[PDB]
Amino acid sequence: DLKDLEAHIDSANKNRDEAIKQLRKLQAQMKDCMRELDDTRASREEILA
Amino acid sequence: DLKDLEAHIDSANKNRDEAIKQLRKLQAQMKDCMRELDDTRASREEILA
Repeated sequence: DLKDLEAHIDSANKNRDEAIKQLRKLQAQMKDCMRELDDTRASREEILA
Repeated sequence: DLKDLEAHIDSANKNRDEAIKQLRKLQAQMKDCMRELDDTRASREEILA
C-alpha cells in the first residue's frame, strides 16, 4: 500500500503535470490569440472600415 | 507514512485542480478568440478586397 500510494503520488503528480502542461500551452496559445484579437479587432475593424 | 502519502495525493490533486480550474477559464477564452479571429479572417480577406 505504501508503494501503491507512492506510485499513485507519481501518477497524481504526473496527471497534474498533464493539466499544468496544457495550461502552459493553452496560456501561450490564449495569449497569442488574445494579443492577436486585440490588434486585429483594433486594426481589422479600422482597416476594414 | 501511508497517511502522509494521502496528504501528498490530496495536495498534488489539489494543485492539479487549481491548474485545471484556471485552464478551464483560460481554455474557454482561447476558443472565443479563435472564433473572432476566424470571423475576422474571412471578413478581412473579403472586406479588404
